[PDB]
Amino acid sequence: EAIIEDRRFQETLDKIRKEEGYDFAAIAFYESNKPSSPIKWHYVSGNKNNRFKLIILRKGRGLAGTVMKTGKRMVIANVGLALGPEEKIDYPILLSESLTAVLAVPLWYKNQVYGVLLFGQRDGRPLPKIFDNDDIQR
Repeated sequence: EAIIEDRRFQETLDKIRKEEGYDFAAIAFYESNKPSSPIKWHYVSGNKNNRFKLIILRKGRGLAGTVMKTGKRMVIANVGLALGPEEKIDYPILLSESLTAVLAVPLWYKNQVYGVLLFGQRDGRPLPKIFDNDDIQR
């Protein structure tokens, strides 16, 4: 039914993670149509575990929360320099996936942010070149 859409999001997420040269990628969306729904990471690629399913974010909160609020990308080129390890609790995917750099971008459909696409590095691997101009190939 909608299994055809999961396939296509998942395949596209994997391909794009590898082609872009990232250790981790994820997509967050609102959990439900209930107009005070939280946001969860629904698809992942290169995950170490499934503790990301524990993350529940309200509008404005995490990486996904903030990008969905602002409509703007968020880049942390080095998590260690940018955030005290105690403050990393505000961005819980950092902790569950051991990310040392991240890029989170909005996914747009008809001028509305419908989700957040997150790319992550581990082990101090640096972010490859962020092509400013991109597309939402969906």
